[PDB]
Amino acid sequence: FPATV
Amino acid sequence: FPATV
Amino acid sequence: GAMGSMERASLIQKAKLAEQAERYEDMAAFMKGAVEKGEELSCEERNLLSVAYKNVVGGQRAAWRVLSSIEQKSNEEGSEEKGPEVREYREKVETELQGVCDTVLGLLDSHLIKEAGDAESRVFYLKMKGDYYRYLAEVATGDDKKRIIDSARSAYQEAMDISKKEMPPTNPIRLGLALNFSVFHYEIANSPEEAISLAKTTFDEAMADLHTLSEDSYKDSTLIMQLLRDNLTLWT
Amino acid sequence: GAMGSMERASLIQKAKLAEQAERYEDMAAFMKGAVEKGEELSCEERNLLSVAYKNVVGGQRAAWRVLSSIEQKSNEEGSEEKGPEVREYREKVETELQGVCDTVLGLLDSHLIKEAGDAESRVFYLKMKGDYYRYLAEVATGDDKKRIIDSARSAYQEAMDISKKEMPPTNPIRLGLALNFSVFHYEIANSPEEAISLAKTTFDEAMADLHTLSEDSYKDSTLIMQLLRDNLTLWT
Ligand SMILES: Cc1cc(C(=N)N)sc1-c1ccccc1
Ligand SMILES: Cc1cc(C(=N)N)sc1-c1ccccc1
Ligand SMILES: [Mg+2]
Ligand SMILES: [Mg+2]
Ligand SMILES: [Mg+2]
Ligand SMILES: [Mg+2]
Ligand SMILES: [Mg+2]
Ligand SMILES: [Mg+2]
Repeated sequence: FPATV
Repeated sequence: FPATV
Repeated sequence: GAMGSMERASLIQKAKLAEQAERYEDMAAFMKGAVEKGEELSCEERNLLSVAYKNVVGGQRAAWRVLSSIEQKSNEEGSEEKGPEVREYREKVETELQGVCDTVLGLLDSHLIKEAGDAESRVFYLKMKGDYYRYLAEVATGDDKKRIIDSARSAYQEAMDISKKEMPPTNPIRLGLALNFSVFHYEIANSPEEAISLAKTTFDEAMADLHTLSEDSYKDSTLIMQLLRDNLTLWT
Repeated sequence: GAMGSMERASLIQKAKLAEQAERYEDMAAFMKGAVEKGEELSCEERNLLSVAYKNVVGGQRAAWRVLSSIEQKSNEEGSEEKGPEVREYREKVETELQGVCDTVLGLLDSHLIKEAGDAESRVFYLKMKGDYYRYLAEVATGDDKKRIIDSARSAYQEAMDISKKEMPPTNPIRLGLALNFSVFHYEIANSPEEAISLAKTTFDEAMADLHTLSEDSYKDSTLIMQLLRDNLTLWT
């Protein structure tokens, strides 16, 4: 999965 | 801590 | 509210203790109680709220993905029928996830967003609104799926518009908003080119503003810039 | 029982799904429902039950230790008073932990132990009884603390007596029982010499019986033997 914050 | 199972 | 009898300051203190103990469900319950006191949240308090629910929903999302994958494999050609249990249990986790998202969105709508006038608070809450609609969209399949996606988009867009007017391009809230909206474009809206363009423009505009920052602010901003670059590397 | 309407086989299947999704609270609820169907448990089912509750209570124990440490530091000389919140929250986690232990002990007493006649099942359940009384003892401070410790000891001792009569010294249930009873001696009963003697004798008697085993059984037994050696290294 791609990075999120 | 010591090991337990 | 089960937290109605506990002092606001005690709820905040216990949220911090719950974080140290990695008890994120408790931490989220304490912060929900704090929000329901009706006062605005400070920056630290907003971050306690977001950390708590991000960890709770992150665990639910990870579990939903495992179960969805098992369910999809149970539904392929040549698979042996295993009965309704996989679907039922995936649905159970999904309903609990939707409940958490509805709870967060309810806090934002009653009444965090409407009282948030400063950019740092309003952008933070609108980002959260976009994020929790995004988590709803990840599991959505029915008549309202397009409206769920559009609710995420609308919240992210309002946050973006404010952030571009009121915050420098290195502001970590603005950076994290862009990171997440870019992921929304890639994974939810089926707009990979928009996702890549947003990540690149965000990264480059932040790069050009790093010279204005202290060492500690530089560390905060470059951390998120590295996540933008990580996604760009995944996508190109 | 909220699981009363669900088929036993469906509860077992969902416990396995919950394990894959790392949803151990759900996994424990499903296995409690399965036990409450009233039938004896197979070896696989007993291990699903134990894995589920071990993970739940392990998280509670880790959180309790963090909070207890904070509480002890808040109570030292020169510390600034922070109010009742640390104690209250430690007590909340402690009460939830005690509730989980009481639930497991209740399942064992109604009626898993009394129906368990084969050594593999009876030793497994008595080990679990010792373990959950041990977890109660870790947090106990009141009039019943000595009785809690003695309940753990008594369950472990009965399990040991059966295991020595009915199982080879490499049997993994027997090994794990000895490992845990040795930890009981060291950490609960303030008997470090007994702990070390038990770990050493268990290890040496298993070593001498490894020659009888297949490759797969050898792997199972040597894994636990390494834990015995790890503890001996910690303690000597
Ligand atoms: C950003 C952040 C995260 C926090 C946490 N996980 N507890 S506290 C915090 C903060 C913010 C502003 C001023 C002081 C502390
Ligand atoms: C030991 C064990 C642990 C299991 C698990 N964590 N799911 S299943 C299992 C077993 C035991 C006996 C026969 C077949 C499977
Ligand atoms: Mg008050
Ligand atoms: Mg559904
Ligand atoms: Mg643009
Ligand atoms: Mg039936
Ligand atoms: Mg107590
Ligand atoms: Mg002896």
